[PDB]
Amino acid sequence: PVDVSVSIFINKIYGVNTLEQTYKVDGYIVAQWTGKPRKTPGDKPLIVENTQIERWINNGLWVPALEFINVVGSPDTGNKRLMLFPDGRVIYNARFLGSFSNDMDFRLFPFDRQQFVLELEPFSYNNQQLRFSDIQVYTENIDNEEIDEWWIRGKASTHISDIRYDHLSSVQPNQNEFSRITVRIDAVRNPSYYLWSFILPLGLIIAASWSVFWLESFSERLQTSFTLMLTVVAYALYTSNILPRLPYTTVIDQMIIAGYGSIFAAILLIIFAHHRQANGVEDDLLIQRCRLAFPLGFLAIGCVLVI
Amino acid sequence: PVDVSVSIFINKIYGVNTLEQTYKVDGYIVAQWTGKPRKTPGDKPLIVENTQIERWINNGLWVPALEFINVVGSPDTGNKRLMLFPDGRVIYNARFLGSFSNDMDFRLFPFDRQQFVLELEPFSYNNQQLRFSDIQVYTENIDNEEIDEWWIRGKASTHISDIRYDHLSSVQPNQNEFSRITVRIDAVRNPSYYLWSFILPLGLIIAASWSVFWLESFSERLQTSFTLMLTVVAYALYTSNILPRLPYTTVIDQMIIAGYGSIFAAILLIIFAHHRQANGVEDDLLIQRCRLAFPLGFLAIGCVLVI
Amino acid sequence: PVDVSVSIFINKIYGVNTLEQTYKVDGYIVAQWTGKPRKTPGDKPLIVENTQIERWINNGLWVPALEFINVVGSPDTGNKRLMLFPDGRVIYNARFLGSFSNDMDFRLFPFDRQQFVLELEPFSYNNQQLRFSDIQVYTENIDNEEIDEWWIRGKASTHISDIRYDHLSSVQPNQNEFSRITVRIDAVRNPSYYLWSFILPLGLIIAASWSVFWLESFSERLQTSFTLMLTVVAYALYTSNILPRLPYTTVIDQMIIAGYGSIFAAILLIIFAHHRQANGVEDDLLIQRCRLAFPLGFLAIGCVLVI
Amino acid sequence: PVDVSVSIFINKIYGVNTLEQTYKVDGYIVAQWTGKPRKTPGDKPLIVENTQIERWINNGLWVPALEFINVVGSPDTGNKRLMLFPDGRVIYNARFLGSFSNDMDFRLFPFDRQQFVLELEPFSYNNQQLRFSDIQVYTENIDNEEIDEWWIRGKASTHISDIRYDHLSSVQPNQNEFSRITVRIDAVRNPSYYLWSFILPLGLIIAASWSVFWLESFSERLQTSFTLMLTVVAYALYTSNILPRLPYTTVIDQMIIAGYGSIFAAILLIIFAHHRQANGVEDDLLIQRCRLAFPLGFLAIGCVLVI
Amino acid sequence: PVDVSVSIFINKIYGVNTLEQTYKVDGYIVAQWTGKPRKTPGDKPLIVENTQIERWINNGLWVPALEFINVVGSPDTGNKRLMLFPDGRVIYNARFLGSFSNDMDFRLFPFDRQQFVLELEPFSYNNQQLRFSDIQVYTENIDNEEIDEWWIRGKASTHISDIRYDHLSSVQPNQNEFSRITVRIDAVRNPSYYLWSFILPLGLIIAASWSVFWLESFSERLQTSFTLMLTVVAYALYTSNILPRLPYTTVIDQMIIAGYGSIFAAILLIIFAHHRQANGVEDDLLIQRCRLAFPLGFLAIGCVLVI
Ligand code: NA
Repeated sequence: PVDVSVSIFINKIYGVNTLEQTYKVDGYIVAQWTGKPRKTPGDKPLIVENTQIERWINNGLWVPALEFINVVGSPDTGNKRLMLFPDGRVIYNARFLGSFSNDMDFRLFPFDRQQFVLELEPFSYNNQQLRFSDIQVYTENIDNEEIDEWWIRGKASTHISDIRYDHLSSVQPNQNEFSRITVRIDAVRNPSYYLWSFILPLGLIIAASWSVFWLESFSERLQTSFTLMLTVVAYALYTSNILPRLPYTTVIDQMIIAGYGSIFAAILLIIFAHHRQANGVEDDLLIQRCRLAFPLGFLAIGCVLVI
Repeated sequence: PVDVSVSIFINKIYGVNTLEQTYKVDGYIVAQWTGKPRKTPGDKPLIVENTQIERWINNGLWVPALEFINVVGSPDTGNKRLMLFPDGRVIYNARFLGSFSNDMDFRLFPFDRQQFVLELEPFSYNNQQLRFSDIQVYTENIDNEEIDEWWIRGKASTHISDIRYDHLSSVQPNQNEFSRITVRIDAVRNPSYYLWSFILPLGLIIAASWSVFWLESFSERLQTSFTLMLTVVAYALYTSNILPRLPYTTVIDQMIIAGYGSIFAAILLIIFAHHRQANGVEDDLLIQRCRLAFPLGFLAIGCVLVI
Repeated sequence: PVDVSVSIFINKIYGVNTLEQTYKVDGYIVAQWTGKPRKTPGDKPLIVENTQIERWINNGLWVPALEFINVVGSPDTGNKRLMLFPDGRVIYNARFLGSFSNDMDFRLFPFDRQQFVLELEPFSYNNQQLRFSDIQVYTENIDNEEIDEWWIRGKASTHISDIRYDHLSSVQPNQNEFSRITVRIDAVRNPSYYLWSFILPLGLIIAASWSVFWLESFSERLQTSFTLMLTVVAYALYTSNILPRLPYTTVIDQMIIAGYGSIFAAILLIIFAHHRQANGVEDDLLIQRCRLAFPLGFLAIGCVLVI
Repeated sequence: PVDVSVSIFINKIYGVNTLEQTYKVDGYIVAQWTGKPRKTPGDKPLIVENTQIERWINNGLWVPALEFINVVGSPDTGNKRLMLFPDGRVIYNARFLGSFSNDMDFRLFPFDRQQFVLELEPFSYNNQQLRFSDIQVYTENIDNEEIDEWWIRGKASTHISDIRYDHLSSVQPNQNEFSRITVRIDAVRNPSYYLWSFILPLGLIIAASWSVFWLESFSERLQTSFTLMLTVVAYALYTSNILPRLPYTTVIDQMIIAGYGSIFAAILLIIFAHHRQANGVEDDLLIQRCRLAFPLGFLAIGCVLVI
Repeated sequence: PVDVSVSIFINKIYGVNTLEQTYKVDGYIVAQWTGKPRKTPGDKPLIVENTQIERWINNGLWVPALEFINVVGSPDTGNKRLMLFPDGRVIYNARFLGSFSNDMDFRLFPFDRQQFVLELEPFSYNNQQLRFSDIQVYTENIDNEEIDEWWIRGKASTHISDIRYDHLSSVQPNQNEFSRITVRIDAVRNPSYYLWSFILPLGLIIAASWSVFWLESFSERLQTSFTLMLTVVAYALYTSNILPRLPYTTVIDQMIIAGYGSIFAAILLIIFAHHRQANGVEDDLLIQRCRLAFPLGFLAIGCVLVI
């Protein structure tokens, strides 16, 4: 039951895909396992690069196929090489770029935390066991992470385990358990850009929406909410042309609905004030010290949406 | 007439394409069939991975080509292996990601139900018979399906059948019938996002459109419908920048037309009111208890478009 | 001079590209031609699948290369196989997906009819003759064509012909004439979506543009055309975000220009009315029974553009 | 020093890329050169298609690698064949689709003329000489060029020359001079669509911007320029959503800035008029026969931007 | 310990990717190293092109794999050849297009300077030493750089160095030090287009935002800021539909927030003026010689953001 050591060097985790829940990882993979010794030219280890590797497979060098369980579509494999040792051992080393899948909740957008994950397990072998797992995260904690879109939390986390496949066919004598390296990397989004360029102007617009009550007329008050309406939709356009498409409602997404709400609320008050009289055209006018009373009817409903 | 068992493991069904009617399926495929027995090294079954398989084909290992009938463009095949059994049997196992085609009606959007389908049939063989078909849907019912765009209904459904090709050339003695495994998976769209961030604000706008009749003037009434007009078109922009391009009119699509209609209706009434007199500038004013009479002339025409 | 029968099974014609004039075709191709007879194992015909075919070419099986003349870029070839008959004949069968080119006039958009075309001709041979051509269009006339973007007219049309290449070099004794199968398939666009969600609302906007004359003031009349202006541009934004980019002006495209026109016309009248007086501020007021006189100055100019 | 004749058949030049300066060319290439004579089966020349060619290379048929100097990324090569003549000569023929690079000035947009170019030079040889160059442009002058995006000027132009590479290493005895065929094709853009659907409406908007001065009030005048402002930006959105991204300012791009200018000009006049008095609220009113005086202050600054 | 000379010919550096920090490089690479001498046919050096090279590898020609350390995904390799010298030496020459990664700060947008970088280091070898590095930048200083998006600074910079890998396994006797050629090319963005078509009109809008104080009424003043608001958002849409998506805030990005600010400021003043009285409706009116006093409260806060 063969011992395989694995080391994995992660270069970039880049190109997240909000819709498909997908990221890209460029790096190298190394596997070492000891075999029946070999004469090498010199007595120095042998280097077998790229096209040459498949030649030795044809002369019966077993090299096991390790699968990226969670990869989406066969990865771009770079240079590969075998290092063949005289005293048996074999070291396989390749560069790769691959697209990987994990679960990603984006619901608390710009303020999401995420988890980039690798899953390695051999493609046809269960005795054949992943010995130890190492993970060298080139990219450091605080290089200059305010140029990069994500801030990585800790260092790489590991965990080798055993996976049981129930439904597998022609085997019974306890042989359905495969060795699986799992690598996690935690991260948080760089909530800058979205504050300064989304959250803030959305708020200014929301605020200045409320200054409708400081209009004197009723005709004035009613007519410029329709402009405020248009202003939200305009801003909705803007968000949409920038933000990552999703199938759920982000934080920003709600803020936007709050806008649509406050303004439709206003239209209700504003028309109510005018026809809540005894006479005829007595504007309630006492309502409009909701002037700065329903801004904090909103900061009330806005400090509620933090639970 | 050869017996082939098939097992198909579906990992994700992702990336639907509304326009092309097309989805992506990542998973593995397995085929097992028993041949004339063989000496394996040890007496343990043989593993033949990737490049090595095509070598055994050259020494006459038949391995039949099974075609994904409904795939659009040759699929990304990952690791493949042959497991060669001493007592004859052969088990072929590959990982794949492929783009598939089925019919998809999107007409009742955000509220559509769909059917993701696989079709497997051997590429050159009719005796040669798909024995039994299995389908292991990793993804469970209620994992956390409100992160995922779609909620899958039941478990996978099957159906092995026989397909007769009429127009096939140089054969007559009853040999035009091929074995075809067909897999279906039912699903419904996660109608959240579209309610909360589309149907709802469209409604608020439609509503507040109606508050035009609560304007005192006529000049007031006529002029702010043009702003309401602009507001629909603005919102039409927004839907368009988010929603899946189609060649028919979805539910949302109609709502948007209703907006355009209510507002063009308004312009008709509002101008009719002013010149339906018999003096000169007697505003009908009794019409404008359509104030909250043609909102439910719309909720009438809106409860009609469900049947 | 070799007889080659061809059959072509078309699965989907999808993914049209208005700019590049390009469509996608998924289907199978078959070629049969009879050779000098052969011993087949059994006396039943031989099946040679995929990788194995190129092996037989190396031992001198001629298999002719047939070219898709009008394809843009080498097509995605699926499974292929040779069926080798004992009595000589050979049947070549492959599945393919390829992007093809034909001339496409889009000028009368949503209402365009088109012609999807295949052109097959052998790549190096002129004696060597395409015997007969067959075309099985799986997709029927009225399946449910109102889910699909196009409605196909008839059945597939054929035509085998002879092509003469003038400028070809080292041959003169009358040998510049190649055999070419041509397949056509007619189609019309599903003019639905564009009526209901473009032609119509554009019309409503165009109409309600005209209700500017029913404004009392002059200041009223001039000021809200600027809003009508904005409304056309807003709608132009909308069409652009949805419709297929082209290098000519479609029907819809013109409608939009008509909008820009009627509104600029209005600004001319409206300003003329005010300063076509005798006194000073006598609004012509008789002009403004162009109220519902230049809507049918437009339906006049609109029933003219049906050439 | 080997004589190689080259013929190049151009099928489509399509898919221009304004940003990257890049077009696509689908066509065939032919090369003929005479070698030491050969026994062909029959005495008729030999046809070697596709996979078979590389076989002859391994038995020492030299076939030279000709490079597309100005291609971006290795091109899609279709069917290739060698025609092997008994009397020595060899004719290489392949179909190709490749993306090419040339310098492209887009500064005078919709009215740009361009030059589609091919550059062929052998990859490792300088004795080895391109004999003569031929270029058959299938696509004729006036087929129906008003469906196509570009109108090609002349016929294809040629030029075989000699290229000297200074910095090349291990050679000195005058051997740094390589044979290079260069093909040019001139073309002009189909300036239709952009006149009718961009230049014109931009003008109408620009014009109707000027009708601000025919407003009576000052408050009227100032307020509806802000709507005119919005109108330009609205139209800037529209251009952007349609026009090819570039890193310089096209003609249209300037027109748009003219708009922003005229309207910002207006705001200056309009506010100047009101406060350039000999009292308090005396509107200069004589200025506002810039009514139709600064439209031709613009047609003055607009006939300046042509030379 | 083998001496390898390298020459690198850069053709285009194009297609930058702001998000991913990524550019494309098309060019050629050359490596020369001297081996144990060889009989060449003739006594003239041997040319081994493309497919043929891998043949010589199989007969034991070492050719070392050199890695592009900083490339994102395996590059498109074009023609390759070996030139085999009788007196030992070997010259390897290939054409390539590759996507490369470097750190890119975009914070001072349109006015960013950048650094295009190549990193070459052998894939399995440390004795084996990069002799000297040469870099021929075809593209000159002032060709016509105002058609191109970037202006390159100097000429190519070099630097061969030694890299120590700490974590490498089965070696200790001082053998973890690899030879690495590093190429830099400096560049600045063509800040034209963004001045003329972004910075400028944003300024005009910003300016003309200030002409709100030259409105007489209060109702006038408050209502047309909402239109100014809309105007910023409209312009924000425009920038977003054109500019490169980033995860930080560019210069233009801030300007846009300034706009939102000045306009929200205005709304504060404008409402303050009206209700900062002694009496009731005394407009402060003395404030509104902030008319042209807070434009330079902004040019004050705008000359502060140059640090
Ligand atoms: Na857009």
